[PDB]
Amino acid sequence: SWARELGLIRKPASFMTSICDERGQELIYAGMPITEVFKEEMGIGGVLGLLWFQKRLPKYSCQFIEMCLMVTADHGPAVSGAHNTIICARAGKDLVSSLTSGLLTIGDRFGGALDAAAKMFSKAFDSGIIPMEFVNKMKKEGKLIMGIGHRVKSINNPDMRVQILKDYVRQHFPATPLLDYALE
Amino acid sequence: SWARELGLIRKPASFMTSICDERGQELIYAGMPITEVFKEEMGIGGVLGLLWFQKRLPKYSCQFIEMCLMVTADHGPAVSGAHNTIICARAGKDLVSSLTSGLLTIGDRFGGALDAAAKMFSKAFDSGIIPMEFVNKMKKEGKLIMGIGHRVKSINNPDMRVQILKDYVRQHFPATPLLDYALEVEKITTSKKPNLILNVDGLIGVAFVDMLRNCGSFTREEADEYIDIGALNGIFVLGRSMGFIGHYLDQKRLKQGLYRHPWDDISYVLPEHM
Amino acid sequence: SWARELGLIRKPASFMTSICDERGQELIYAGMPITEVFKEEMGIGGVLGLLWFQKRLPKYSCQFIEMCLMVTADHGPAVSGAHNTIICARAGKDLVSSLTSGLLTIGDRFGGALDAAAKMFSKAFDSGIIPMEFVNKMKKEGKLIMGIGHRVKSINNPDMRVQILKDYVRQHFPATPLLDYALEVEKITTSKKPNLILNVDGLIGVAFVDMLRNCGSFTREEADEYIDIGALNGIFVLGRSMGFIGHYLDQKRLKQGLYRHPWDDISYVLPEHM
Amino acid sequence: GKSTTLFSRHTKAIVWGMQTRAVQGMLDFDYVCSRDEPSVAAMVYPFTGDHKQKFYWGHKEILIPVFKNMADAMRKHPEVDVLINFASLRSAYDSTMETMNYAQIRTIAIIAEGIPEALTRKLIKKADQKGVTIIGPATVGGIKPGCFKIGNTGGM
Ligand SMILES: CC(C)(COP(=O)(O)OP(=O)(O)OC[C@H]1O[C@@H](n2cnc3c(N)ncnc32)[C@H](O)[C@@H]1OP(=O)(O)O)[C@@H](O)C(=O)NCCC(=O)NCCS
Repeated sequence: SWARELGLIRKPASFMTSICDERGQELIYAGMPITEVFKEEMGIGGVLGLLWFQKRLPKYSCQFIEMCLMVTADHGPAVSGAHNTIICARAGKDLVSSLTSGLLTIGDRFGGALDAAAKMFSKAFDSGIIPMEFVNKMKKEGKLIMGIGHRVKSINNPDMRVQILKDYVRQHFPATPLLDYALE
Repeated sequence: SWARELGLIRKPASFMTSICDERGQELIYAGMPITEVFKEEMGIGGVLGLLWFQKRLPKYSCQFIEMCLMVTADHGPAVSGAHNTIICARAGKDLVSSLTSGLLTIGDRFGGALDAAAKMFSKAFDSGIIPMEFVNKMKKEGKLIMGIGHRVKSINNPDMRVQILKDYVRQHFPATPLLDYALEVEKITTSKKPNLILNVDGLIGVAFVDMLRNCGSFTREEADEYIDIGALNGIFVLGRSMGFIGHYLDQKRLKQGLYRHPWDDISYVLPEHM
Repeated sequence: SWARELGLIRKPASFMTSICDERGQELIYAGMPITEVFKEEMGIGGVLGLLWFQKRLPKYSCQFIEMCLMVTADHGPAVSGAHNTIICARAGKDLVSSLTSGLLTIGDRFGGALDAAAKMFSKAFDSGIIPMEFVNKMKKEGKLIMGIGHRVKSINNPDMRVQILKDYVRQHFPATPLLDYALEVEKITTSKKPNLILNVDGLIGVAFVDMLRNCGSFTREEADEYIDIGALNGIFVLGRSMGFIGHYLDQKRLKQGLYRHPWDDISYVLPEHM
Repeated sequence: GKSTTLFSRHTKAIVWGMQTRAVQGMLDFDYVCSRDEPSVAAMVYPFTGDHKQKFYWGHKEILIPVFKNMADAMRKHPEVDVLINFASLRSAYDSTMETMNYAQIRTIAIIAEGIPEALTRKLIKKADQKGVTIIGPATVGGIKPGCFKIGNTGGM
């Protein structure tokens, strides 16, 4: 510490961290101090834009991120991770072990339609095929289209949280081609 | 690296590690090289003695540790951690997430009678009260004696894995006072009910305290620190990890789909309009 | 319960569990009761054969499984999972959270050479190419041969835990073709560099594929399904759990405080003003 | 030539589709008809891998293999002589056309409602060429009491 305080020794550093400078007089996020975080009036969607993407997102995108965190909240205790959290909480553990034992089921079958239903539609939209050929392409291989289908809410009976999101993306949100492809 | 290779700079180190020197020409365990581990013919109980206690345990204590890892293996899929491992394996995860999601239930209610059923009997035996006063002391406070009782296997019907352990500790194992104390508590409690026998989760606890404080190698402040830091939770977790990995491989081999837990087992009791 | 006790209602069951019948008078493993487990004198390798493969393995294969669990134990505190277990133990958590936080790093880069170094050598040996073409096939694609290479122990300086395993598989172990293939790849690669020897993480992989498909009990579609479902990740995880619990007990016994990781090892590279 | 005994007490079926309710009704019918063996040998669902489905034989529980391809279902089961096609209206033609080039299938049951008439005319002409008996489209099935029951005919 004395030889590096007066700067006569050089050490290569690990852990390159392009996120959250904790040193100094203020907590800096991506490049923005915490007083600017609360002064520019960005919510949890704004700080997800800062911590996850290192970018100051526009005010509709932060509100859409908050809306997605509000609909991807609880979906009842029957589902797989909520079940594991309850089995863990009834074994008397603690909050972190219960949350963690339920979080370690978000994989491919439970909770992995978010990423797969975007990779699939992006690999279909950027390959340059019309939707009527994409459905039949996914009809000759097995492998159902991820992100399509509900067991109850169908049509003339919409899902009403797909609808709040969908009328958010139609109104506050310019130039949305992959959602138009998914709606086709 | 050059200033420390020729040794002209000094750095304080973290991570003090009195276990497993990986540097050098051989993997050294506690103080013993790996060729001496396989040459002295110590099994998995020997390397648990080396890694966990940093001591060369005698040949009956290593075999007792292996026997405890063999009985604290799987206990069916109904129990809480095996259930979590199966729910995780049917969600298609991987071995580490499934094993881990089942391992994170070994707490106080599931899998914590090993350590509690040894702390309780040790705090009763070292306070210096006879068993007939210990049962009535735990009768005036609530709080049932941890490590006593089975649902089915009672008396004239023994548990047959409590029995293999118990006849191991009676034969190959000198000077076992806390197990004798626990068997006197067993004699007192089997007069109350037929099915108040020693558990396997209580007999491994008291026989492991006898293993620590009754053989060589431990004085009595090493033997109580290993019983207070949590080296008895490790026996259950390392034993039950074999059963949980077996449950994961079983649900991957039967090729079962995602579990959904039907709504007529749930009984939603939500408020009116919050 | 009353309508199913007298048997007039039918319910489809989940959780099909071809492992560990806990009901009845004795704990049955795969098909074998626990008294037969301790009477036939099978160790922890025998009960891994029963719980993981549902098969009574021969007495050399159980001892090889125990030997693999003894060498895939701790490998020092520098490695990634042992580091996570120590950072967790110094934050004062508990045994399960510490072991679990270290176990959730056994993936592809740390601890995943067991399964990859067996899938690669099995896909090379069953495709039917000689080793001198397999090395050059893996030389034109990038992607180094998993399970080949040590930093220090090279040749005229063997690894001495690869050697104990290797002289176990040479002596007690009939018909071992994939290990012979891996040793021919070793003969080819040690001509390139001095330090391109079989790892322990590659020799356990290829000797475990020889253990599955070369003894009895497995045909070739059970033996490949156990190599594809992930029963080789389980060997590393169950072996390394002994070392991680030993690291937790070690950091609890040395009584170390919370770790903070000094700022001159980090080099913040943040954007200008986002 | 078309057969005259379509169904018997040794008739084995392959069901196209994820139709566990119909398969369970067929097994319940077989149990109440004092039959030895189930009617359904396999199921064919192309949108998932090869696994086993759990069904009931009276009180006992059995497993019926769910295959992905139809050729895998015909290779493992050469005693199957009837296929029940629970495909939709837009995919029953391809499933029946792929069915009719297997010589072990002697009769096919098509359940779908609304197959367009040129497609079912082609199905009729290839059935008459091959000599298989199509139980016609837009049907509930057929029931031979004591031996065999097609899918959901009869009801509960
Ligand atoms: C079996 C029966 C219900 C048809 O099934 P269905 O309602 O079409 O449902 P299926 O699962 O068979 O097919 C649903 C369609 O949606 C598609 N689909 C299903 N899940 C999907 C997903 N996740 N993503 C995208 N597409 C999907 C499928 O591709 C299928 O069409 P396909 O022909 O292109 O495969 C019909 O034959 C019937 O009514 N059965 C009884 C027969 C009867 O009574 N009729 C005769 C007189 S009533």
